[PDB]
This record gives sequence, structure tokens and C-alpha cells, in this order.
Amino acid sequence: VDKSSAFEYNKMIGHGINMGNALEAPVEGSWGVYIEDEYFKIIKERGFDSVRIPIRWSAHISEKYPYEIDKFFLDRVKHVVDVALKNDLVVIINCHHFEELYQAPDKYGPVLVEIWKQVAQAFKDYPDKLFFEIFNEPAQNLTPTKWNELYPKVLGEIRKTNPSRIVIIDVPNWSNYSYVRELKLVDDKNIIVSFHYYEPFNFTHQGAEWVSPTLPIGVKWEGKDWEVEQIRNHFKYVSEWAKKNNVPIFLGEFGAYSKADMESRVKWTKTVRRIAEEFGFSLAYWEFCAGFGLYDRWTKTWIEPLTTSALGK
Repeated sequence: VDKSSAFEYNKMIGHGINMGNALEAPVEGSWGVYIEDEYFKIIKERGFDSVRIPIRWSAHISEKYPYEIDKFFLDRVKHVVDVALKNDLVVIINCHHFEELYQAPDKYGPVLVEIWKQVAQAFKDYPDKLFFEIFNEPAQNLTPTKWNELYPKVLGEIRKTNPSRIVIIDVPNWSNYSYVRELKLVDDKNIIVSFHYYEPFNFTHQGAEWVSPTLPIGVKWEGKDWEVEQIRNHFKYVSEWAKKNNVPIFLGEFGAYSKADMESRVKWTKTVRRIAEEFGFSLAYWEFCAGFGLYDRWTKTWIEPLTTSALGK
């Protein structure tokens, strides 16, 4: 009962949640979310295994080479990781919302490499329950090809100081399930591949004003046979690819915006969770609070049964 290490670490992700709209804002708090230490105790008590923390490193570095991360910001992230590990959560820290990387990856890929050299150096001695995640949702001009070229350079710098730490590699083109086949792997035994799931997009993003054109509301999701089979077909495609490529899969984000009717949200979330479990995917719901949120910060209570849909208990 030799077992693959990466697959075992992926199981440690288990059922997780994203602590979003916070450190990936230009300044934490400017989108209305600020991470309280108590949040991690709350998350763990509810029964989540892990937390995924979006971080806009690129908003907190020197303007010139080698792009030193601002001390105050690195200290903040270290504090937040410390508290989550203190509450016995597995923690995934990423880089997120690097707008210039999406537009000019030839110019800004090297900046990502330098960010990661620093973050890896800073976290090198942290327990193995901290995982790194090179970049959220490659897309736009960071095409599958450019990403396949870039992420191994970043991984190389990470591996200098963190030879075995789990590093999560995102599927390109916004991490949409269907682009899994465009991802080229490397010979590294401590990687996990991640995709994000928001289909039907006109359901999960109805009424979201940041989408162009804003999509009509009133779109239902009813748990009919055909609706469930659409999701199963999608996740089967990822599962067959992952088995062929000998790599574990983390469904790093999934969720339906609050402008969707609640019963639909509850049914969709539960179905996605069950189908991810059926294929052996770990998973993180998007997100703790804000527009897709499970936790009502005002009442200091979980929204139910939506939370149970995401977590399964």
C-alpha cells in the first residue's frame, strides 16, 4: 500500500472554501471584505478541511527589478497563513488578479517568476499543509501555450527552496473544464491540477454586473436528469484526462451568485459537490462571504442549506 503522495495530499484539501474578495482586492478591505482571525476558527468549526486564499501580490511589489514584495504585505499574508494553520486547516495560497500578466505575459511572466521566488523563500520552512498555487485562471494573452511555457519557470524557482511542497497548476482559458487537454504537464510528483466550474454560466452568473453583457435573471436550475448529466459529462471529461495524465484534480472554485434563486443555488451546489466527490476531486466553494457567500457576516451564521450543499455535512 504504496500510494501516490500527490493523491494523498489532494485528499487533504477535502472540502474547502475560498477566502475571497479580500487579499486579491487592490488593497485588502477595498472590496468590502477584510480577513478576521476568527474567520478561520469559524470555517474549521463548520467542518471545512481547507481554505484557498486569493492574493494580488502584484499590487504590493517594487516597481523595479527584482520586484521586492512590500514587507508589510508579506507580513500580513504570513499572519493570515499562520492563523489558518493554527486552526488546523490546509491552506492554499495563490497569485490572483495580475492584470498586466493577462495582457503582456512576455513582459510580466518574469515578474511572476520573481514574486514566486520570494513567496517560496518566505514560506520555505512552513508545514506541508501549506500548498502553493502559481496563478489563478490563466487567460487572455496568457494562452495555454504561454502558460505551458511560463508555469514551469515559476515551478523551477519554487522548487529551489521547496523541493516537495504541493504546487497547484491551473487549467488555462479561465480554468474552464474543457481546456484541460491544452495543459502540458511536467515531470513533478508533487503537483495537482485545478479547474473551476461555473456551468451553466448563464445560471451561476445571472445578474452579475461585472459580466458584459449583464446576463438575464430568473434562470433556474432544477436538478432534472438532463441538467445533472451535463455536469457529469463535463467532470468525466476532466477525470478521464487526469487519469491518463496520472495527476490529481482540485475543483478550486465553484458557486452560484446570489441573484440566482436560492433553491436553484442549493440544488446546483449540491450536485456539483456530489459529482466532484464521485470522481475523486477535492474541492473549494467560491466563496466564504460577499456575492457568492456561505457565511452571513452580519448575523454571524451560515446560510443553510446552501452551506450543507457545499460541504456535504
